[PDB]
This record gives sequence, structure tokens and C-alpha cells, in this order.
Amino acid sequence: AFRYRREGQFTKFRVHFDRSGFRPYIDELKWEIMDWHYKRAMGPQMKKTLMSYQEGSEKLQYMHDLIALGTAKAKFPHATKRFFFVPALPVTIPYRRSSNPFCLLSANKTGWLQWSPKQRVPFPQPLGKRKVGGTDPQPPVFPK
Amino acid sequence: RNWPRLQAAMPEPLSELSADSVGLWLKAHLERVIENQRDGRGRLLAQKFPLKSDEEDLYSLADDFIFDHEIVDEQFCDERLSQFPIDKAGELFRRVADFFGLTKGPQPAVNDAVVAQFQNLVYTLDEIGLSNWMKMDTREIEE
Amino acid sequence: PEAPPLVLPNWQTMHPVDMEAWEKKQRRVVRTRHVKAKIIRQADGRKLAATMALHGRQAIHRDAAVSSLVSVAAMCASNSQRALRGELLPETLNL
Amino acid sequence: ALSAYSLRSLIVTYNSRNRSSMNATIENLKNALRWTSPSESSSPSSAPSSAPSSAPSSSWSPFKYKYALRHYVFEDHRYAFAFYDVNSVQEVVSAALGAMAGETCCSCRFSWRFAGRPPVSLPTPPRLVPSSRATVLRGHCPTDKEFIRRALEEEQAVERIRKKLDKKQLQWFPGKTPWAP
Amino acid sequence: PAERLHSLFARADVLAHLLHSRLALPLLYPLNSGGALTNPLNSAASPDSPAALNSIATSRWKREEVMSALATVTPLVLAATSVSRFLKTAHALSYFA
RNA sequence: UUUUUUUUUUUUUUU
Repeated sequence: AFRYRREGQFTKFRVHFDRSGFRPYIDELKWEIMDWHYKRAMGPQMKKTLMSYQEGSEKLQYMHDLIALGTAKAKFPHATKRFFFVPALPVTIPYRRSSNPFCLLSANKTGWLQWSPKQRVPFPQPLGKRKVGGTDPQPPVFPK
Repeated sequence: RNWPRLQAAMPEPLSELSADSVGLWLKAHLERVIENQRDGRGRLLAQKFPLKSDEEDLYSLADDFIFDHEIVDEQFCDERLSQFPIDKAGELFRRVADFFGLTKGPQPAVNDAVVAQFQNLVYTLDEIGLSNWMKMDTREIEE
Repeated sequence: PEAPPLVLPNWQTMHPVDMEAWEKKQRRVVRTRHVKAKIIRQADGRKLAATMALHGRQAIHRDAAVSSLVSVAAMCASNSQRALRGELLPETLNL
Repeated sequence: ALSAYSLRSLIVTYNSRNRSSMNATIENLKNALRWTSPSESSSPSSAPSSAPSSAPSSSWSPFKYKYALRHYVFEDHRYAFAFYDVNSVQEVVSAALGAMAGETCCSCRFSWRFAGRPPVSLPTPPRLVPSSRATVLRGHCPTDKEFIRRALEEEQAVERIRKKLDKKQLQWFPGKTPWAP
Repeated sequence: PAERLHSLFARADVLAHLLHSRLALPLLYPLNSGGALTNPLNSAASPDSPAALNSIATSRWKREEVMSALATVTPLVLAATSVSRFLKTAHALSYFA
């Protein structure tokens, strides 16, 4: 008699959805699939605008610090770099502020997260020759 | 040529016999093993590594003391090929060490902490691959 | 006590997470549902004792020796074997 | 009294949706051990909880008379751990939560105990005269076996009571009773 | 032989058998696939200015490694021919009628 | 169990 091979049979055909240990998955995917498109369309656009004006970019940041804190804590001489701007995007997923000390987002004190400029392992890996929907801005053309 | 040397470190009951007495039982025991060797094929030809140069082979070392009777235990094979029980390592060691040392012979009369420490050596060897050596005879590593 | 065996697992002898492939690496079925048969006590010699008790009843009205009659009383004065199943204890004692 | 409480046991459970993710948690938890102040680190016991599965059904291409079907299997994994005599709460709770990796949630279950009147009796025994007229294994729990047996029996009792009461209050259309209106 | 068996034969043997640190590691630890890449620092390895900070000598200095590996392969055979064999004797004799 | 019982069997579990 195969015992391990038949595991989970009882909770497959003789169990209710509301009377089982299985949790729903559609709820998480609802807010996850939508956020992927936001980072793709607004990703390159944000970086292009930041790099549009190479010089004189740090002047705006320096003046802003004189109004919030008054005294420039990060002040440095002309012979030292001020900072490096990193293209970040806002958070759209309504995550709950859990009390997990080992979490990566529970201790977030700002509404902006870094964006990877290059990725070698695409998350939406297709199972075949099919492409990803919404990744063809230019309309198609037929030989006619 | 070996009975006199083993007359010291042995139990009292198993020491009064002479050399000739042991030979009578040994002679008949070997014949039975060879005759019975003619689910027993998984531990006879699969584990033995032929060389063509070895004129003789050892006895009663790893796998020579089995197949004494016409039929052998069924569950015995499951504990050698499928998986060797490592949890009972300490239990077997204490049950074999007491045979040589009865606490009244040449050996000391105090032995209690040996079983506790011997168990640790078995677990440490498990990471190295001690479990693998149980299934496959220790012949490939030597050569 | 009513629980001699105390089987507790450990870290070195724990089943792997992928238990489906474990069954495929065995010659025959080993693990099985919890099925253990208990031992049922038989008469434990009480069946033979009942037959022997009837013999002493017949050896009362024979006018035998006093020494031989002492054995009849000992059997009738039992407290853990004869019990009170049949209504013969008071009848034999009265006779 | 609050100061008289003590964590009797802490059942730690896991729920992983992948085989690789569950294996990573086991290795992470083991690495956190063998590093505490006491000689022997806390070694919890293992208790697998099977592997539930689910697979709905749907008709299969549209405009067909139901000649073929396509199923979508959704497997799952579970794991449970047991604790006894958790003297250090910081070295156990932090280690369990820090061993997570990926989408692998957890569900703890605390168990406290309060002591009653401390038995204090049996003073120095009387005396007169005639009138003349260690052994700790590597991968094993350091706690005594007697304590585990006493605590284990309690867990089995609560589970039986909860199942019996839950079955009683389980009927369709809650709040409906016979010939009530 | 009472003071040399209690905690000498069943304890000291564990220390000699605790070679997992050198056995678990790869055979070529100081040399990998990326061994000829830009891994060395150009500012501290090219001009050979330092003497102890860096040392590029793991390509031909296998004599030390060869001797170290040789001493770790002999004890392994002894454990399998003394420990594994000894355990098999008890297991086989446990079902002798 | 000679003061003992007074009886049909299921599709996850004594890890």
C-alpha cells in the first residue's frame, strides 16, 4: 500500500474550501501583477529625465537642504562629491506594517524604493516562444 | 595455529575446548555456506569485485556469515541496501563489547561511559559518508 | 507505569521533506498505518481449576479420614479463582 | 502571578509552497544553533504534517462537447517543530523567525505554566538510638524525558476536546433552529 | 587499561576523524574558474610592492597541497576498514539462529 | 476471558 504517494487525497476531493488549511493566492497576485507594469513604463522614463541635465544637478538638492534643516549637515568642500542620485519609484502595494524584525519592508520609513538598472534573471519567464503582454508599443504591420 | 593465541581474551565457557574441537564445527560450517550460495543475488555478485588475481578470500568479516541456513531473514536485506539504521549504533556496540569484557577477566571491571561517547563517533562519520559504505562494499576506495 | 516505550525523533534521523521519492527507493513497502495487535489473556489455568473443584464435593459423604477432608475446605475457601459464578459454594460448605 | 509564569513549550509550524524553499529553512535554522551561551543548544524535534494538494477542473478549447479536460495541480508543504523547557526566549524566538527564506510563513503557539503553592515540608528527619533494655548525545534534546511525557499528554487532551466541541457547532445556515419561529 | 579506555579510545578517535573542514571543501580551494580574471587588486599585486598582503603563488605551489591531501586520504581508508566493518559484524550476528 | 465479551468492514493521520 502506497501511503506517501497518496498523501493529500483526503483534502482534495473530500474537503471544503472554507474547512481546509489551503490559503487563497488570488489576493496577493492582484497587487503584484499590476505593480510590474508600473516599474517597466516609468523605469526608463525616470532615468532619462534625471540624466537629461548632467551638470548643475546638485545645485537644486543643495538649496533644498537649506530650507528643511537649515544647516547643511552633508556639506562638503568643492573638491569632494556631494551625492549620487539613484532613480527610485514609489510603492503601490498596500503592504501591512508587520512586527517581523527580520522583514525587508516592515522597517520602511519612506515611500520610495531603489530600482535595479539591469536584471539578468527576468521574473516573468515564459514557458515557450510566447511574449509578455503589453510589451509592443508600436503597432504591427502586415505584408498586404 | 590460532586457538592458543585466542585462549586469553575470551569467555570462560568458550575457552575450555581444545583446538581439535573447534575444527570439527568449523569444517561442517564452511560446507553449508558454499552449498547454500548456489532474493540472495543482490548481495553476492553485486557487492563482490572480481580481480582474477586474488587466490583466496576472507571469511566472517563483512558479508560471509550470512546464508548459513536454507532461508535467510527477509527484513535483514532491507537494513543493508535501502537504509542502515544509525540510531541503534550505541545499542549494538554495548551488546558486543560486553562479550569480550565480562568485568571479571583481563579487562577492567569498570565500563559505563564508553557507550555514551561511542555514539558521537558514529554521528560524526555520518557526514563523511559512513552510510554509503554500508550499501557498497569497501573495495573501490581501497583500490 | 503504562507507557514503557517513549519514541522521540532527532535531527540525524528525520524524514526528508520530499517523501514521495523515498518510497521509490525501497524494495518493498516498509512504513504502514499504525496497526498493532494486543495480547488477550486466556483462562490461565482457571478452566482446569473449575473441574478439580467438583471432585472435592463428591469426597464429603464418603466417611473418609479427617486428614483427607482438610483439602476440600481449602478449595471452597478460595478468594480469587472460584469467585461466585455458580451457587455451589454455600451448598458444598453446608454439606 | 505574571512573574511566576514560564514558557512551557513553543510549537513552531511552517507552510511552504515549494520544495526548495522548505529545504532552505531547515538549513538556516540549524546554522543558527550551536552558537548559544549554554553548552548544549536548544534542539527542537521534527514533526512532518503531510502535504495537502488541490486541483480544480475545467472544460477543455471553447465550443466543444467536453471531450478533453485540463487540470491545474497546486501542491503544498507543511512542517511542525516542538520545543520543551525554553529557558532563553530571545535565543529561540529570534532564531525561528530569522531562518525564513522566500514565501514561507510561520505560526507559533505559546504555552505558559503557573506554579501553585511551592511544596515546602519534610524538615530534618528525626533520629534516635535503641534503649538497650553528562551522557549527552550530539543531536538530542537536553531536557529530561519525564517532563516531555507530562507535557505531551496535555496537548493530546486539548486537541480531542476542541474537535468534539467544533463538530457540535457546525450546521448550515447559522442561527437557524427547529420550530423556532 | 582502565584509565586509557574510558575517555581515550571513544573520545580521542573523534578528533582524528573530524576532517570535514578539509574534506567538505573543494580539492582546488585557492584556485577557481575565475582564478585568472581581474580578481587580484592592480594597485597591490601588479608592482609587487607588498610582501605579506598578497601572494600570487597558488598556480604552481601544489607541493604543500599534495602533501596535505595525501595525509587526509590514508586515515579515510582505515575508518571504513575498521569502523564500518566492525559494525557489520554485529548486524549480521544479530539474526543468527 | 469458568465473575471476560455479548460483536460486520471504507476512500489523511499514533511523525
